[PDB]
Amino acid sequence: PPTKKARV
Amino acid sequence: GTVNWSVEDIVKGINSNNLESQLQATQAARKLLSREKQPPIDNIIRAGLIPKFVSFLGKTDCSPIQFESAWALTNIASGTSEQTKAVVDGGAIPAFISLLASPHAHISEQAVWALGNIAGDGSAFRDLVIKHGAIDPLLALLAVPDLSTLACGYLRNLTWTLSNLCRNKNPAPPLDAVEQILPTLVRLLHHNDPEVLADSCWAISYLTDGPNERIEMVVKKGVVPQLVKLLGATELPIVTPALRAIGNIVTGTDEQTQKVIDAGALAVFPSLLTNPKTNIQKEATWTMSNITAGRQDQIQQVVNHGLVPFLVGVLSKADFKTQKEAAWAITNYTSGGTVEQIVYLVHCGIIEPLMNLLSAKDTKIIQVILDAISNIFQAAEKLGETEKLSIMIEECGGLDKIEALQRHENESVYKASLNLIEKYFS
Repeated sequence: PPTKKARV
Repeated sequence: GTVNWSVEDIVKGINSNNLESQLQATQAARKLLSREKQPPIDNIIRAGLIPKFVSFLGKTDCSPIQFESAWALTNIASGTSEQTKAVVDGGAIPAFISLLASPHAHISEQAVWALGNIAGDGSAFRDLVIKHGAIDPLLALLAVPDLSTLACGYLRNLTWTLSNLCRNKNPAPPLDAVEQILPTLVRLLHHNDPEVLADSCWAISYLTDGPNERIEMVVKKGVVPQLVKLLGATELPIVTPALRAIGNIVTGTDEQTQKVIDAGALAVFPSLLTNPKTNIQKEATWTMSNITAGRQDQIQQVVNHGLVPFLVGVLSKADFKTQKEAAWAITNYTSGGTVEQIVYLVHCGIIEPLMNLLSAKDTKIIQVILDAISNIFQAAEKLGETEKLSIMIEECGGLDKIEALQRHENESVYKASLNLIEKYFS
C-alpha cells in the first residue's frame, strides 16, 4: 500500500 | 465558481476578514490541489497558506471550511517529506486529532486521512502523531458492535491510517501503542471488505517484521488461523500481505513456526509455490526455507504435505531469485534433516536441478548448493552409498561443474569443490 495518498 | 482560481486570488480571499470569502478561497485551493496533473503544492506553500488552513481546522461554527481546509492539508501532506513537514510545522497534528471527534463524519474521515499521510512519512512523524494522542480517538471511531454499520470508505481510511501507525522501523512503533491497537486490528482482520482485509494484513505484517517479542505479541492475539485462511484468498492483494505476515512469523522461534504449521499453512503451499505471480512464489519459497531450518519433526511435516516435489519444481524452473531461495530451503533441509529425510530428497529428483543451478553467475547460490551437496554426501556416507550418489552427479554433468569451480575466484568456493572432488570423486 502507498505510504501517502491524495484525495482527487 | 471556485474553479481555476489563481493563487493570488486565493491569497486575496483568505486574507479577507470574511469567513465566507475565506471558505470560498479555501475551496478554490482544495480544487487546485485535488487535480491529478501536477497539483501546485509548492506554490500553495510559498503563498504562506498552511497556517491559515490550520486555523480554519478549528472553526467549529463553519464546518464547510473545516472540511475544505482538511482536504487541502491532506493533499499537501500527501507530497514529499518537505511538504508533509510543512503541514506538521504549521501545527496540523493536534488540530486534526481534535477533528477526529467531529459530529460530521466526512470531516472526521478527512482528519483520519490527513493523519495517515503524516504518519506515513516515517517513524519520527508516526511517533509524533502517537505522542499527540491520536490512537485513543482513532480507536473510539471503531468501537461499535458491528463494523458493518460504518461507511465502507470511512472504514477503509481508518484501517489504512491504522496500518501506517503500525508501519516502519528504526524504530518500530512503541510497544504500548501496538498493544493498544492490536485488538481493533484483529477485529478488522475479520471484516468482509477486501481492502480492509488487505490493509489489516499489511499492518499485521509490519508488526511481525521484527524480533521474536513483537512476533509473540501478535501471535498471542490468536491471528494465525485467520492469516492462514486469508493466505487461501482468491484476491492477490490479500494473499500477498497474509503471506508476508506468515513468513515473518516463521522467522521466529520453533514454537511460533509450529503455530503456523498447526493452523494448516503447509496445505496452501502447493498453490503458493506454483503461483503465477513471481513475488508470491518467491516469498513462499523464502518462507519454506525458514521452515526447513526448523526441527526434524517440522521438516517431517514439510515431507508429509508433499512439498519436497514442489521445491524440486521451483529449483527446476522459476525466477532466479526464487531459485536462490529454493537452494536455501534445500541447504537448511539437509543441514537439519535425518538421513532418511535427505535420502527422500534425493529420491524426489533434487540432484539434477541442483547441479544445473551451479552454472549461475551468483556466488552465494553456488556456496549454498555446495553445502547442500556435502550434507547429502554425509548422509550417503552414513548409509555407505556415496558411490551411487557420485555416479548420479557425474551422469547428469555436475562433476564437470564442480571441477570448473576449482578455479573459482572466491576462496570458500574452490575449497569446497576440491574437498568434494578429493573426498568423493577420487
